Amino acid sequence: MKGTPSMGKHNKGKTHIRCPRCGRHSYNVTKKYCASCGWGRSKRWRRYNWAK
Amino acid sequence: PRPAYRSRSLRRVKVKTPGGRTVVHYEKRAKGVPKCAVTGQPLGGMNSKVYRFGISTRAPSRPYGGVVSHKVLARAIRYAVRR
Amino acid sequence: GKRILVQRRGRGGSQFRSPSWKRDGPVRYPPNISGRGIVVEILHEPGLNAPVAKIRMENGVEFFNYAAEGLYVGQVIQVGPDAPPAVGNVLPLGKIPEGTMVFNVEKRFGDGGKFARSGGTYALVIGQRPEENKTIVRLPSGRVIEVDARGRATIGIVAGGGRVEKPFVKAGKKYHRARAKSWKYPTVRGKAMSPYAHPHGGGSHQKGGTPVPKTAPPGQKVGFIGSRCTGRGCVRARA
Amino acid sequence: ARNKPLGKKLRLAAALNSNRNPPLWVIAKTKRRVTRSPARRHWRRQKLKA
RNA sequence: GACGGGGUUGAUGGGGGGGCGGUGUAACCCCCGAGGGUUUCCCGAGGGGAGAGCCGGCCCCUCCCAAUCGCCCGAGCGUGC
RNA sequence: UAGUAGCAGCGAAGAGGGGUGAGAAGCCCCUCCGCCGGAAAGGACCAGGGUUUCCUGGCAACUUCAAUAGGCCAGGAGUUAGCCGGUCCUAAGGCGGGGCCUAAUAGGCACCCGCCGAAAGGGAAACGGGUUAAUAUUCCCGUGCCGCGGGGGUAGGUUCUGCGGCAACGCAGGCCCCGUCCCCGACGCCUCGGGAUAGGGCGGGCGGGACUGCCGUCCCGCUUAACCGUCGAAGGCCGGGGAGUGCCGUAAUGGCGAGAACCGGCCGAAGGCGGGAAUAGCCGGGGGUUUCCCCGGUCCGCCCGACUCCUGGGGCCCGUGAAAAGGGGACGGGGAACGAGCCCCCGCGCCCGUACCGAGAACCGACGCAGGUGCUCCUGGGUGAGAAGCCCAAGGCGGCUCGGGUGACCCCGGGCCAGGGAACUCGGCAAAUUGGCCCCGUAACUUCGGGAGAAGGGGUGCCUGCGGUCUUGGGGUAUACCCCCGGGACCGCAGGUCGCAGUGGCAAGGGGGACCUGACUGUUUAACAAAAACAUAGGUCCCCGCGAGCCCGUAAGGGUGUGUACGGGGGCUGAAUCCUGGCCACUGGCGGUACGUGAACCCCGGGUACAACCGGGCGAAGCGCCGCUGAAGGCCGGGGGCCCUCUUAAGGUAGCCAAAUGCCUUGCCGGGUAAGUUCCGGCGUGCAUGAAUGGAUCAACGAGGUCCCCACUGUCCCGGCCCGGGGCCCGGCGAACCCACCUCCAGGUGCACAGUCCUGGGACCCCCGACGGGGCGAGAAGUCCCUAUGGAGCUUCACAGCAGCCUGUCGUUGCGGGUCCGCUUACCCGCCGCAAGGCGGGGACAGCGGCAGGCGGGCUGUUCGGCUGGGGCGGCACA
RNA sequence: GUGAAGCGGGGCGAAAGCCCCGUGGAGGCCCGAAGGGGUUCUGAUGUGCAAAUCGUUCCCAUGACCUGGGGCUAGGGGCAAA
RNA sequence: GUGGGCUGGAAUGCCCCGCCGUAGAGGGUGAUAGCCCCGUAGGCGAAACCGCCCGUGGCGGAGUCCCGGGGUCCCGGAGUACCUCGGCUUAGUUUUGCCGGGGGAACGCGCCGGCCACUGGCCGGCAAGGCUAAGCACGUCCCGAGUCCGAUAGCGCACUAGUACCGUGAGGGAAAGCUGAAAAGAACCCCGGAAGGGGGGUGAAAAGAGCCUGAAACCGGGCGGCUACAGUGGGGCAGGCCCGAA
RNA sequence: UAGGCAAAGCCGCCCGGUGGAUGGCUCGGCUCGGGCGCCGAAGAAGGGCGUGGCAAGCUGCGAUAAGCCCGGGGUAGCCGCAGGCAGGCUUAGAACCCGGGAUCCCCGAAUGGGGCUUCCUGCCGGGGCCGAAUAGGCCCCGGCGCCCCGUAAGGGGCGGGAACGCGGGGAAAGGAAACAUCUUAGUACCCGCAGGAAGGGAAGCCAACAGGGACCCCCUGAGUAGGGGCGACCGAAAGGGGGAUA
Ligand SMILES: [Mg+2]
Ligand SMILES: [Mg+2]
Ligand SMILES: [Mg+2]
Ligand SMILES: [Mg+2]
Ligand SMILES: [Mg+2]
Ligand SMILES: [Mg+2]
Ligand SMILES: [Mg+2]
Ligand SMILES: [Mg+2]
Ligand SMILES: [Mg+2]
Ligand SMILES: [Mg+2]
Ligand SMILES: [Mg+2]
Ligand SMILES: [Mg+2]
Ligand SMILES: [Mg+2]
Ligand SMILES: [Mg+2]
Ligand SMILES: [Mg+2]
Ligand SMILES: [Mg+2]
Ligand SMILES: [Mg+2]
Ligand SMILES: [Mg+2]
Ligand SMILES: [Mg+2]
Ligand SMILES: [Mg+2]
Ligand SMILES: [Mg+2]
Ligand SMILES: [Mg+2]
Ligand SMILES: [Mg+2]
Ligand SMILES: [Mg+2]
Ligand SMILES: [Mg+2]
Ligand SMILES: [Mg+2]
Ligand SMILES: [Mg+2]
Ligand SMILES: [Mg+2]
Ligand SMILES: [Mg+2]
Ligand SMILES: [Mg+2]
Ligand SMILES: [Mg+2]
Ligand SMILES: [Mg+2]
Ligand SMILES: [Mg+2]
Ligand SMILES: [Mg+2]
Ligand SMILES: [Mg+2]
Ligand SMILES: [Mg+2]
Ligand SMILES: [Mg+2]
Ligand SMILES: [Mg+2]
Ligand SMILES: [Mg+2]
Ligand SMILES: [Mg+2]
Ligand SMILES: [Mg+2]
Ligand SMILES: [Mg+2]
Ligand SMILES: [Mg+2]
Ligand SMILES: [Mg+2]
Ligand SMILES: [Mg+2]
Ligand SMILES: [Mg+2]
Ligand SMILES: [Mg+2]
Ligand SMILES: [Mg+2]
Ligand SMILES: [Mg+2]
Ligand SMILES: [Mg+2]
Ligand SMILES: [Mg+2]
Ligand SMILES: [Mg+2]
Ligand SMILES: [Mg+2]
Ligand SMILES: [Mg+2]
Ligand SMILES: [Mg+2]
Ligand SMILES: [Mg+2]
Ligand SMILES: [Mg+2]
Ligand SMILES: [Mg+2]
Ligand SMILES: [Mg+2]
Ligand SMILES: [Mg+2]
Ligand SMILES: [Mg+2]
Ligand SMILES: [Mg+2]
Ligand SMILES: [Mg+2]
Ligand SMILES: [Mg+2]
Ligand SMILES: [Mg+2]
Ligand SMILES: [Mg+2]
Ligand SMILES: [Mg+2]
Ligand SMILES: [Mg+2]
Ligand SMILES: [Mg+2]
Ligand SMILES: [Mg+2]
Ligand SMILES: [Mg+2]
Ligand SMILES: [Mg+2]
Ligand SMILES: [Mg+2]
Ligand SMILES: [Mg+2]
Ligand SMILES: [Mg+2]
Ligand SMILES: [Mg+2]
Ligand SMILES: [Mg+2]
Ligand SMILES: [Mg+2]
Ligand SMILES: [Mg+2]
Ligand SMILES: [Mg+2]
Ligand SMILES: [Mg+2]
Ligand SMILES: [Zn+2]
Repeated sequence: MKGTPSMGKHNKGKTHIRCPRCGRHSYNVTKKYCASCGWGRSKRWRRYNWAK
Repeated sequence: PRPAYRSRSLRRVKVKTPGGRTVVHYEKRAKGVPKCAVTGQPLGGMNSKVYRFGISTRAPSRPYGGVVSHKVLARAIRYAVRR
Repeated sequence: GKRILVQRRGRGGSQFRSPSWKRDGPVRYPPNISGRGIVVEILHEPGLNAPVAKIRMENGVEFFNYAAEGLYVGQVIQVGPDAPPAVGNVLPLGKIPEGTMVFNVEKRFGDGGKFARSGGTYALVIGQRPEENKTIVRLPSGRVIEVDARGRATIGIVAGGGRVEKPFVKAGKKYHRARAKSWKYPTVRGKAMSPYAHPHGGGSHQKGGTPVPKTAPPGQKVGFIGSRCTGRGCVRARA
Repeated sequence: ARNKPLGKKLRLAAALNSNRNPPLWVIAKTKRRVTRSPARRHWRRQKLKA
């Protein structure tokens, strides 16, 4: 059930929406901050040195 | 508004129109009537069906009106006259 | 991963917490009640172990107390040092005569009541030691303690006694009770798990554990925890 | 969805405005060098993450 | 694919007529029918008589229709031991 | 490979004629045929999708085939709101500022403040008809409603109060501001009486339609929104009354001097009816033109009736079934001289959503995917217990997007099969039997509930009459009974009669005996395990009096806890019933006077111009030692004479057994079979059974594992024939696996199992179908096994280490009096307070930081050698 | 479908009581659609319709029941009728 | 120099004749250009904005400046120096720096350092307060260079590349250059439903917009050899048929 | 007997189809050297959305939207990549380049408050509109963040930048042929904070009785002393020569 049948349940929900600061589809609506730029939890822009 | 009609919060009323169609009208349920502050029973004179807030209801012509029943008022007055 | 169930409880996850929003309020003495009041309601409170009385004082202050057995709606109760030791009255402990059954006993004045609050329980006033403002009471467990003589207790026994004598005949019945409480229901035995999940988990013939010392760290301190003894011999030595 | 927020609706509008191939006179002007647009998409295949 | 039969100088398939066979007695008509009602000329499940009726990837007979019009394959010559 | 597989299977499908067009089985129109119809299919619609919607045009690509079609392509267009939703409110919860914590933050949050948090909860106000290619409670017509504000009139007011009624309560009930209180908002599940409406039906009427062999039947229309008014069943209440020879009742429980009957009244649903409103809509008949006008009907009388709406009664809970915005009322305080909740009239109502799909082609699954999401919410007639199945409406579909021919084998899915009846097989697997309803009847056992649909026997269609029990209206003196007429439900009797078959299709239990096992319902390895595993109610033990116990956090602090021993936490056992033996040696835990040992600090001595350094003293927990503890982890044998005795303590009790536990072993004796390694019943020095490590134990229950019996059958003897789809052939689309090259047979040889080498034997070559013997066939760097000075996870009596807890010490640590007493102001704990600070308790303790010892697989890192007729055990052939 | 507590009537009887019939409507009750689950054929499929499906036969189906939306718990950590 | 002749569609090439050079770095132009053009050597230049340097100007202070004498009076940096314990670190070793717990100075007649501690001598200094140009690191960016690569290379990207696109997300991420000197981009006729085909044109050449060259695998056609009584590939010898121009 | 003489099939060459190798080309890359060096509440960087007559992307720009004004350079053409169809602009001096201005939507430190949708919404002050109205409602413009300095007026910090710099927190893999001290490494990475550079810098110094004379960076001292299961391996300083000099 974990494969194709369970993919059927990804048709209606969401974890992220578009972020007003960076524009990516990365704003976690439940956590209320952006997974990409950190908007909503960090006034500084999130970017780590381990990322190229 | 469709899941809102799947809940039973509104009455489902089936009605025929002058055009010959049978439709469903989703209508509000009645609000609860005023109750006695002591016994919790509905107060006389104010237990008419009301379907929205903001409608003035006339209380009976008695001290403390639509707050307690006549039975509670009379007993409380009897206690105070003695005391 | 590897943290055992007792260790996960302390994180305060939803499945371990008390749904206290299901109740009207804490059952405790307010700090400044005095005079006469009226029992205006007697209510079932979800998750509690006794019926609760709503009391209205003359100055309009309302508070919840556990209902004394025999208390009735409309009864006039008295609060304070001048109150006679009648059932439902709230008295300072230094004023309660010896040999009196009391409940909801404060340990220090103003803590709201700490002891003998479950249904059917009571505390006995054993003695008075007023030269240091202490009252001696026997608690439901049989332990004898000293309490602040200025603290408050209620006269009588807690209502709702005998609840536990009737069996919870089905699993479903305890399930509904647990949902009003904080208990995790149901429980899995330690020896029914694999070793990563419990000290008792594991072997081909699973076994319980011998007692751990009081100094054992969390995650090790399960089973018998620094027990004085176990079995029927411990009960016999207890007596 | 039937009930849209305007901000999402305006991003959908932008994708609708951009979803089209270069005009035929652009193909002529560039000697058939420009014939496709990267914004060209089909509603069933290339999904917007709107 | 092949094989076998016929191909108008012909009964090869169909049609039509006949034989033989399967099922079970159609329609119409006449009689009986427990009982009831516009009283005994109506209703009524059903039974009987005469007639079977339907059907055949089988046989015979009969040119009525169709086996037509057509499209192809095909040896032929040299040389040496 | 190969013009090959697939384009079958999941219970629908096409055909004729015409038109368009270069071209038509497939596009458009009609006719015929079929499928759904409580729905893979009709009606609505959330999320998600985002233009897929609509119009015009088109066919390079796209659609498992075709195409003139299209969710495709090109061009154009389309979504209209005070009353529909958002918006507002709070829920579980979340975020931000302050503060506290932090090396620090973008990390934490008990506290203070604010805000966010529901397109299914709460919550202002719109309905009907018409219109478009495409929007429709949004546009248009008609008729309204809500909020806020204003004008006029009126009641009322203008020191002071509204009037009526015994009362319940009734009635236009003045105006502005402020406060407080109460109520509504505001609530579960089960069950049963009552009232309606939607819908359905029957008889008559008017209009229209269907059919033609006979009859004359069959079908359709006959509708009525929101809103205004009025009426109001149950229930509750008021007045009179004043009852025990009782009296009044219900579907059921029942009610009454704690006030019954009875009489009169008050408040009071859904909904009815009038107004709206026939002028609309519908049906029928006409005339226009571009959707307009005219004419006729739109009726009479009954019945059923919800899953929709309303109401009341009863029961259940160790379960009690949200909150707030908002609203209503009352009770008060203040102000003005005016002025309403009534009537007429005027004004204003922003912002965002609104197309379409909503799924066997618009969502997710790479797809136009038999899955998943959503059958989420709704559904007419006949049969029927039924929202079952089957058939048919309303409405839709023939697009679960290949067509045709043939009628070999073989495969998949179905039907039937003489005689026998489990002889098949690990095994009755599969198949078959049984099957509904009514009557009669029903055993052992049992926890007295059950077992039970036990088992077993009988009946069942159609037709013709005659009855009964009710129900619903109307008419009879007529509220029940009785008579007459119309409709509805259910039950019975007599007679006639047909079939092989009457629960005739559809639908629809095979049954019985016994053992093991888990009491039961429940849960589980998403993708090989559904179980005897987990859980469970019940039993029992332990830690704990709350400033606790246990747990989380670096900390601030937190969970249990809005709690308090009838409680929180931690083990083990696993319903009930009869029971639960002996053992404290071991491994643990806990308690303990003395003694030995036991760290840092400290003290004394030596040493050092000072130190380093050396010796001693004191000595906490702990350990040693002594005790307790088995419903702690568990253990329960010999020898000797009920007694003694040995080994790490005791020496297997009650019971139970070749056990899911017995090797020997197909144990021995019975049962059952013609024949029984399984099964059942007994036996028991039992390799190696046994008591909450649970023993014994089967009532009830079982998709548990097993044996026997009846019935039954294509399981078999033993195979045959038939049906649908694959198959085969034709048309169209058109892959993949695999592939050094590519291989007739025999006997040898060879890295010991050759297509290719040797010696023989054969073969005219090519093509089709089939199969699965070979190609050590294809798939996958073998998981088995070993090796590597490779991992991971888990364990502990491994080597180490770190937290956590306990214990001493240094500091916090102050003040009086003689190591002791006291004190409070430090510090800690709780209450009140916004804070300031107050109250109470503890108190130089505790708590906290550093240092030191102990316990410490709770957690971290690692090591777990080699040789070896494979590894392992052994040995050391390792010096 | 069964028919607990409770409540009527009748019969036997000396008392207690016992028996029959009815009423009543309890239950992690029973048969069985929807819905949920996933036992068998070790059926079909197994370059699939599908990287877990389909048919058939089954288990539960008033409750420890099934299901939408919102919320909380995060990696040596969570959550676990295990 | 756009000079004469030749080839060529077109010359920057070849032959002959001239010229500049402080300029023969390099590029473009119908093929290879010192002199055709841009440029190069070299020289000149800014309304406005910005930067650097120089001269000059305005002002403020308590003599704070230079030299000599006198002093022996006053000042001169604290939880610091130092001791001890734990820990991180350092080459720092009985001896580096620091942090934390505990203890904790002196004062110029003093204090600190001189590789274990102390004592004496000698030598060197004045911690525990603050600032400081220049000379040094880097590459988003600008300029220059090159025994670097040349479209599967070189940055992932020579191009409508951090793009299309993939994942809930953190993140991940391609393929893809070339007509010709000039469009002279194929008129016109016939056929086809159309894509298109034939004829006929343009050009030096179809190089034809699917555009330079156009390999192999692979497939079609033609030609040579073999082909249904003979088991395959490779080598040598002998022969048949076919090719054998350079 | 062989030839005429041929099936399916095999080999070779030529032509064609397919394919896109090779070769040539290069407005791209890479490496090295030199320069230059901060932007932001006067609202940045980044993002979203819009913007062209026919315009989808890129580029530019911001409702004044491939652009507006002034000046200088540049003279006759122009309307970006981008070779089309139109219509215009420009000798009253355009295009283009350089300097200075104007405009500059929404989100963004984002700063009135929210934000599950880059959009919504409050109060106050001023203005406009609907309206009989001065009511009521609707709309427009401006102010309204936190923490601070300052008597106040007023002022400051916040976010970004390819790398480089300063302070703190801080591994493991691997190596040692196992492994723990150790190393890897004060590295990766994380948190904080600056500048065009940062940090350092003016003797409680180094030396040895002879004398140097702030600091940083380069060459050396030197893999020396020293640390280290004294193993693997780690590793200075003074002094000397320079850059520069305060
Ligand atoms: Mg998974
Ligand atoms: Mg979520
Ligand atoms: Mg709602
Ligand atoms: Mg409601
Ligand atoms: Mg709970
Ligand atoms: Mg297990
Ligand atoms: Mg463990
Ligand atoms: Mg342990
Ligand atoms: Mg164990
Ligand atoms: Mg999709
Ligand atoms: Mg096939
Ligand atoms: Mg069907
Ligand atoms: Mg079809
Ligand atoms: Mg049908
Ligand atoms: Mg049905
Ligand atoms: Mg549907
Ligand atoms: Mg369409
Ligand atoms: Mg169309
Ligand atoms: Mg399209
Ligand atoms: Mg809100
Ligand atoms: Mg529509
Ligand atoms: Mg009728
Ligand atoms: Mg009843
Ligand atoms: Mg719509
Ligand atoms: Mg399909
Ligand atoms: Mg129809
Ligand atoms: Mg076919
Ligand atoms: Mg048979
Ligand atoms: Mg047999
Ligand atoms: Mg056999
Ligand atoms: Mg079976
Ligand atoms: Mg059937
Ligand atoms: Mg079980
Ligand atoms: Mg499984
Ligand atoms: Mg399974
Ligand atoms: Mg169990
Ligand atoms: Mg028990
Ligand atoms: Mg035990
Ligand atoms: Mg025991
Ligand atoms: Mg025994
Ligand atoms: Mg037994
Ligand atoms: Mg035995
Ligand atoms: Mg057995
Ligand atoms: Mg034993
Ligand atoms: Mg056991
Ligand atoms: Mg045992
Ligand atoms: Mg047992
Ligand atoms: Mg079960
Ligand atoms: Mg051999
Ligand atoms: Mg081979
Ligand atoms: Mg074959
Ligand atoms: Mg291998
Ligand atoms: Mg492997
Ligand atoms: Mg080795
Ligand atoms: Mg202390
Ligand atoms: Mg301590
Ligand atoms: Mg370990
Ligand atoms: Mg070893
Ligand atoms: Mg070995
Ligand atoms: Mg060995
Ligand atoms: Mg049940
Ligand atoms: Mg299986
Ligand atoms: Mg199978
Ligand atoms: Mg297959
Ligand atoms: Mg069932
Ligand atoms: Mg020149
Ligand atoms: Mg100094
Ligand atoms: Mg590249
Ligand atoms: Mg190339
Ligand atoms: Mg070419
Ligand atoms: Mg030659
Ligand atoms: Mg040939
Ligand atoms: Mg920008
Ligand atoms: Mg903001
Ligand atoms: Mg900054
Ligand atoms: Mg490395
Ligand atoms: Mg190593
Ligand atoms: Mg290793
Ligand atoms: Mg500098
Ligand atoms: Mg500096
Ligand atoms: Mg180092
Ligand atoms: Zn963001």
